[PDB]
Amino acid sequence: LGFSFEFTEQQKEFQATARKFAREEIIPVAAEYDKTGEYPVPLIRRAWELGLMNTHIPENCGGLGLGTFDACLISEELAYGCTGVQTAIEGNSLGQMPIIIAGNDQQKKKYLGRMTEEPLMCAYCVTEPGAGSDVAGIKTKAEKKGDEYIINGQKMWITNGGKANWYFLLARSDPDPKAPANKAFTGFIVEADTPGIQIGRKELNMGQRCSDTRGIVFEDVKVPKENVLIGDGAGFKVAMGAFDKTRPVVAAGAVGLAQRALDEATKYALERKTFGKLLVEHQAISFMLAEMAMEVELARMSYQRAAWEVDSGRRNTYYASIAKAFAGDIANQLATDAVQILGGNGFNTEYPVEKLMRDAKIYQIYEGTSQIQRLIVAREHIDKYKN
Amino acid sequence: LGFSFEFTEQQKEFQATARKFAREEIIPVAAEYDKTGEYPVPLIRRAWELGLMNTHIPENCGGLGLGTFDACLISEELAYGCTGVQTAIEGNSLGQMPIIIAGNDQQKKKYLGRMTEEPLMCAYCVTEPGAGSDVAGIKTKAEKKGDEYIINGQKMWITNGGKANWYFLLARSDPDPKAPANKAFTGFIVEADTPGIQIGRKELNMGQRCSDTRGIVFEDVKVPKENVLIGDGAGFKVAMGAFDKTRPVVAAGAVGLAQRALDEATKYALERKTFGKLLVEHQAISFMLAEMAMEVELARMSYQRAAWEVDSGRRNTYYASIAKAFAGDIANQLATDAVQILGGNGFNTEYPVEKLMRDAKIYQIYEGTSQIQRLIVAREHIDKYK
Amino acid sequence: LGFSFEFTEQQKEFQATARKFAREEIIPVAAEYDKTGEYPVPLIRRAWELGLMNTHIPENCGGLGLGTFDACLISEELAYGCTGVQTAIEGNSLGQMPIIIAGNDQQKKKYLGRMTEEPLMCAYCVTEPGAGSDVAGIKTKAEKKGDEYIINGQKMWITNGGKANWYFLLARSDPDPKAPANKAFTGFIVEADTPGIQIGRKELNMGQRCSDTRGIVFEDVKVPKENVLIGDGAGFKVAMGAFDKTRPVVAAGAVGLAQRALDEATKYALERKTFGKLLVEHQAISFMLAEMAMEVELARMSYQRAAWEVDSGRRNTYYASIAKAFAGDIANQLATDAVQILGGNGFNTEYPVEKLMRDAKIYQIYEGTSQIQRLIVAREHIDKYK
Amino acid sequence: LGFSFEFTEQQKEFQATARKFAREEIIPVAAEYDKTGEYPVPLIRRAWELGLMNTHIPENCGGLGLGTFDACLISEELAYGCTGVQTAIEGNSLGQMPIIIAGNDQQKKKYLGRMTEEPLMCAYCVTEPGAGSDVAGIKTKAEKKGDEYIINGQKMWITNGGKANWYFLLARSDPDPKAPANKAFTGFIVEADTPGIQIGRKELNMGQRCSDTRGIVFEDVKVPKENVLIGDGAGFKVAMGAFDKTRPVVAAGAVGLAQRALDEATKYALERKTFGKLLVEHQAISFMLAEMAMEVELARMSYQRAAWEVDSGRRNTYYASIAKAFAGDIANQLATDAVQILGGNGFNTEYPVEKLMRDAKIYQIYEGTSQIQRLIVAREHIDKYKN
Ligand SMILES: Cc1cc2nc3c(=O)[nH]c(=O)nc-3n(C[C@H](O)[C@H](O)[C@H](O)COP(=O)(O)OP(=O)(O)OC[C@H]3O[C@@H](n4cnc5c(N)ncnc54)[C@H](O)[C@@H]3O)c2cc1C
Ligand SMILES: Cc1cc2nc3c(=O)[nH]c(=O)nc-3n(C[C@H](O)[C@H](O)[C@H](O)COP(=O)(O)OP(=O)(O)OC[C@H]3O[C@@H](n4cnc5c(N)ncnc54)[C@H](O)[C@@H]3O)c2cc1C
Ligand SMILES: Cc1cc2nc3c(=O)[nH]c(=O)nc-3n(C[C@H](O)[C@H](O)[C@H](O)COP(=O)(O)OP(=O)(O)OC[C@H]3O[C@@H](n4cnc5c(N)ncnc54)[C@H](O)[C@@H]3O)c2cc1C
Ligand SMILES: Cc1cc2nc3c(=O)[nH]c(=O)nc-3n(C[C@H](O)[C@H](O)[C@H](O)COP(=O)(O)OP(=O)(O)OC[C@H]3O[C@@H](n4cnc5c(N)ncnc54)[C@H](O)[C@@H]3O)c2cc1C
Repeated sequence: LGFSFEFTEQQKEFQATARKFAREEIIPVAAEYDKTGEYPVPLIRRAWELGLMNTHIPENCGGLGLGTFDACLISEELAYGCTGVQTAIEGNSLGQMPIIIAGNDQQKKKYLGRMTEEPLMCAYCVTEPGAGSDVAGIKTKAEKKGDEYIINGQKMWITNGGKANWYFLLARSDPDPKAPANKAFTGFIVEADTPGIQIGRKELNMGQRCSDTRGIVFEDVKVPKENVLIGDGAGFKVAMGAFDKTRPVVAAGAVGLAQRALDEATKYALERKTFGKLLVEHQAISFMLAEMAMEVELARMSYQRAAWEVDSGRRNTYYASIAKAFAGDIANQLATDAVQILGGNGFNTEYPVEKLMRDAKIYQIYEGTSQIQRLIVAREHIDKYKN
Repeated sequence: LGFSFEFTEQQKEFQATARKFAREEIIPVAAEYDKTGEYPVPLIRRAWELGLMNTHIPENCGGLGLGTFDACLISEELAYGCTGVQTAIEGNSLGQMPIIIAGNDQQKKKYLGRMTEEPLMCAYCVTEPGAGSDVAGIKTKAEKKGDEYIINGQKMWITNGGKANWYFLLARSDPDPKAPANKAFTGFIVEADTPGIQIGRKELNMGQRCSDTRGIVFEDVKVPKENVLIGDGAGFKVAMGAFDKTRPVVAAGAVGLAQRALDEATKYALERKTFGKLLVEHQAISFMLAEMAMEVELARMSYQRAAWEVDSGRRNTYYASIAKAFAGDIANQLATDAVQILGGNGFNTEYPVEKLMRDAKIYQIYEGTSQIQRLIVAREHIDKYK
Repeated sequence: LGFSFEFTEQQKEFQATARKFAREEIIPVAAEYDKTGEYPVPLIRRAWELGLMNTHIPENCGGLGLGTFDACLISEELAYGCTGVQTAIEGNSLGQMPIIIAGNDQQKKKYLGRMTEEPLMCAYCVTEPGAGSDVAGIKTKAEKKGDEYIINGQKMWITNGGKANWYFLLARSDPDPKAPANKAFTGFIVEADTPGIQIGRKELNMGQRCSDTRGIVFEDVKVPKENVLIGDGAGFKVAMGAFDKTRPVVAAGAVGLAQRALDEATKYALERKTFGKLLVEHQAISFMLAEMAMEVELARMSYQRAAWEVDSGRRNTYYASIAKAFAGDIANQLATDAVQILGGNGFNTEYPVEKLMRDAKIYQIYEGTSQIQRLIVAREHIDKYK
Repeated sequence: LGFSFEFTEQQKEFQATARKFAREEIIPVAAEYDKTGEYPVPLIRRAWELGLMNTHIPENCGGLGLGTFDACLISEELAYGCTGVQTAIEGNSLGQMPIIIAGNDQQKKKYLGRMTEEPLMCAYCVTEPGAGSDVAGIKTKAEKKGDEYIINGQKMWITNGGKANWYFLLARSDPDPKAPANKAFTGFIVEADTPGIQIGRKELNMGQRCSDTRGIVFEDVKVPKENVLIGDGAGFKVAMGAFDKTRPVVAAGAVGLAQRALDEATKYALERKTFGKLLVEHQAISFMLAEMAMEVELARMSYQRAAWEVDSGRRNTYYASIAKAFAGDIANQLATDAVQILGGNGFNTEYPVEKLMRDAKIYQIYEGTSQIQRLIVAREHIDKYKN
């Protein structure tokens, strides 16, 4: 067999559909959605109709049953158009992943099945105002009371928080402070219409402005025991396990934004003249473009490797964290270099690059910060070492 | 003789006044001005009343007669509060500089003197839609017709463009395409109320949102010959010469923003706990803060050196471009590191750091981009060896 | 089909053979060869015996007929042991490549066939004292005189220069100064025993000290017309074309050195204690190692991509230059970080890391400098937009 | 009062003497000393005769009584010639500093006075095979036995280790493992001819090859109580205090090396032509040179600031560690950039730049590693914000 860097024919078809959608539908309206902060309902509904959403849902639940490699290639194309739109769409896959990997047949048919019938959204609730990077520090409480659990806590920065039909929620189920992380938490599926759920205001962030991000308070929220993933205490492994499939998709989003910044900068450098030459003819500008192209290519291969590893049935933690760390860093470098190449125009809102700079910063923060990715890569590298 | 890194007592007093003003008056309202994009008239008027504006105006024009070193120390304090507010105030010094260095007695008394009597603004017009870095590429035309020049052209990105009482304007006066840059341009003082001037829209930029930045159109604008700086063809040297005094001030602005980012990140890192420890206790975070402190200290000394050089009566081109290049780069690095240290909160508009990231990017672009600063440093550096 | 990051079974067997050879035979003697600068004849002979040399030689010439991907995986394992030894071995592939890609059957059987029978070395001569990066600037002359060419010129920095059985030589064949690069040069195969070939001293470089690097002068050297690759004027395309297959192999060498630096630093960090903890327990050290691991992994995939592209029958210029630029940079960053992690011991010659720092620098210079790789990437990138 | 970046007339005279010596005497022989590793006795003796060595010794001990600023300006000029030669000379100041700052009149007259009479060397012994960065981890024992201390332990990497007339030595005097660092150690002046001191082989390092660096064993070495600096347990503060005056001098050494790399690269770039132009005309090369010039200028001001701080009577820990961290980093960047600009010639030993790359690495390691400098700067910075 051997190495191959060629997509299958089906993958080329998915890529073509996602690219056409991003170019014809997302790009022409993304600046307006970023200005208004309006949730991009028409684009989400069109992505759903084109089969570009909920791609991991198994075929037996009415889904496409695609793998992580397929989700990444779609995600890169959507992100090229807008990561605000792509984050809303990807948010569904983040909420669904714990059910896909740890749900029983009933939970999958009920909660994933509904997503294949209508363009509903879902969300995942882990982060709290007091703890984000430190998942083992979460304080939202889950207490078993007969055939149900009572949830009390506050979650923060929830993507699709105000639009979700249901949430994946991680809560502390063991009151013992000495309980190890792998036994202390429970993962739940929570219907959004449950009494006691209080959704907060839309948060106003620097970037991905059309994505919906909110705080949510859970006050004595009743959850049936049938909505527990695996069982009491299995929450940490379910939530951590879901990153193997989602982290390469997030890295692909950063790559799409980076590719957009590179394309905008190159096209501008081929039109703008200074000192009697096109910008591409000034060696400092050509060297920047060369370095930007090197970074995009290497970041793309990093997510492709992480996606192929998990699709091959292997744990991909090391590769997925390398991809998230590297793609997150280079999306930020490319976005500021693209603003730089456009000069005064680059700093201006009528040009498309300043939005990319505002959007890119989230890739060093959400879904495991740059520092957390380094902590993971360090642990995996040190564990792999042998004389 | 001998090195010294201690301010004079008068300089400590100016620093204290500017610091108190930035911390008590600018900081509490800067987020609201960034949200609305409203021109910060009350703050500008208060800075003017406190003697923090137009500092280079000579004492014989009713000014304070301070030097570049004094302007920088004030600029750093104001920028710490908000670079949108500081850029509006600094814009006056950018417009005034060609008059201070090249104006005759009448031009200085008339145009600088009025600034000491009322909190008027001024602006400088060099950049055009077609040329910014390439000053020798400007196409705004100045045609001599008797005792006046007729100006035709469009200028772009002018700080205080819609608020200025008058402009410094650079225009091409030699129609011959083979005319060298040192003979082809003429610098003018142009009153903003002159018929034929059309002030454009407020440009909506990523950062420094409360600063007024506008395109300005000149259609058959009549300028008296008495408003020419030095003479026909001296424009390029006047405009280039003005950077010696303004470039260290722009670098000081970047330093103030960088110091603000460092302070916000350090204070947050002493309050936020993760994995059972304050962020400062995680070595990666302490190393980040140490590197950020190193960069701010070095960038501050870079502008101090460039300012002292010009105040000492030496050309400071090499030091001023090192300061602008380095301070511009580190303000950007520090602003993104401060957003990083605050995490999710850092990305949010209720915290002060994302504004710093949006504001910082202009320091790599305006008043000579990062690339242009490197071209200047290389030329000055290489000149020492040949 | 679809993507795959799994080697073939045959590739896993080659990797195992090369790894065992590097770890058991190269590593224990590499420090001694670096100290003496002795040409590593016993290791070269063992690599030849094991089938780890001249891997691109076609099966019809008695060779293994392996592709670029196979050559890269072997190169990475050898380089991990020592890039001085790996450069001597790789030097054979550099000299053979123009014959592999552009030789006729006679040239291939004669010159490649002899390499499969005995562990002979060969070399490639392009660089001159006056031109290295600028291949179109070469001045070595080739004058056609009946059925032979007369070569006159000086070549510089030739790997295996004093050990080669034959050379690939690029010379200017068109004396017209207006002749374009694609018509001005001719590529030749030159027997090393030809009268007129004068070998210089062994150059003493900072790193890869056991590799043989020498200047070579050709004084009225007679080369038969049957030794011309393709024909008069085809030299530039032959020499440029050879980089498609060799550049990923050079990048793989840089990755091997980088992997060795990472492994030596990690082993040390798992043994050395400071402040009551192993070095790995200090977050700054663990962050370092994480970044070093990220860089090695990405650099490895970059050469694997470039090697697969050319093996699949596509021009790989863009991917090959990305790989050489990135792997060359990271080998240098990793080697200095490894010296850093070992502290005082790292700076000392009894530890293995200072040799890695000295060896790594060549990867930013030979086989197309870091700057030249960026010029190539820029040209290939921009070409996609028109 | 008011800032000034102008040297005094006396400082311009010292600079001129040191520059003439480095350019006429050090530069022409530095490559030979680097090749042979021979200790540069003729250059050290000439530096001593010119008044360029032991500059901090007070005038009442027969010394020049110069400050840290004066020592830095001299150090930069010598380092430009060769940091191997400059480290041997600076080694004297490292050994003398604890006596200058903490010695009593008798100790200063005896140990410093002898250095003003003959070009003797001295050295400082803190580092051990088991601990370098972690000074509080040193295990060399000093057992008080009446009127003397018995020393047992091994020191490693001692500059001028085999050439010293006497050593400053730091040893653990409190056997209690719970003793805090500020009470556990004692600093001594130890005559090199004391029975029980065994000097190891010359260590062969990558760079500064002509500098003498050795391991030293102290086996039942008797040190009189009159040779104790301050008293029992004051060792840690004496050793740490000495860095305030020595750290800016080490940073000045890195700056001299960096300035040499920049000069060699610029001169070459003005002569070498490629693709029809001088290297300076290729924008990537001019941008490199501009960035190298920026770094050298900033690193020079960082040590000048740290030196002025201590000379003005202030603790300069924060500025000195910024200078050592920054100058150490930029000497390494400039040396590799100078090798790069020279191309194949740069990698070759007949050109002067590869020696600079090998020499530069020590500036990130000795006299407090890059990491240790960051730990110091972090502590100094962060503590200012605690209320
Ligand atoms: C727009 C947006 C959308 C998001 N979407 C979701 C979502 O849908 N669901 C959800 O559950 N969460 C979501 N999050 C939360 C996100 O995952 C967190 O912001 C992130 O994990 C960081 O946590 P934090 O903000 O609490 O920062 P903190 O954990 O407080 O960290 C602050 C800083 O310290 C660093 N740091 C922390 N611990 C260490 C350490 N041990 N060593 C070194 N450095 C350290 C971090 O890297 C960071 O730079 C989102 C966040 C944003 C802003
Ligand atoms: C908010 C704002 C306020 C400003 N205020 C003023 C003001 O008050 N008055 C005024 O006159 N102007 C002002 N300017 C204009 C500013 O000076 C220009 O934006 C700047 O000089 C860059 O010119 P440009 O935008 O035309 O970019 P360009 O000159 O088009 O350059 C585009 C890019 O190419 C690079 N580049 C250009 N030439 C070269 C070269 N030879 N080699 C290598 N790289 C090169 C640049 O560095 C940049 O990255 C302001 C700009 C902004 C955005
Ligand atoms: C140990 C060793 C082994 C080698 N082996 C071989 C071999 O076997 N055969 C052989 O033919 N050659 C070989 N070489 C030569 C090698 O390829 C050259 O050293 C290299 O191509 C650079 O050429 P140069 O040294 O002439 O540097 P130059 O071309 O003089 O370049 C000097 C510097 O300027 C930069 N530069 C040059 N032109 C530009 C430009 N247009 N824009 C921007 N930057 C530019 C370069 O990147 C470099 O940093 C070897 C070299 C070494 C040191
Ligand atoms: C040529 C030479 C001359 C010298 N001259 C002298 C001399 O005259 N006298 C003398 O006493 N010593 C001298 N030294 C010793 C020098 O000071 C030490 O090498 C240096 O202090 C580092 O200590 P170490 O080598 O034990 O490294 P270690 O302390 O083992 O550290 C190894 C690595 O880990 C890092 N590290 C260590 N602790 C931490 C931490 N807490 N957090 C993060 N990173 C950490 C270090 O920065 C380094 O990268 C010299 C060294 C050399 C090589």
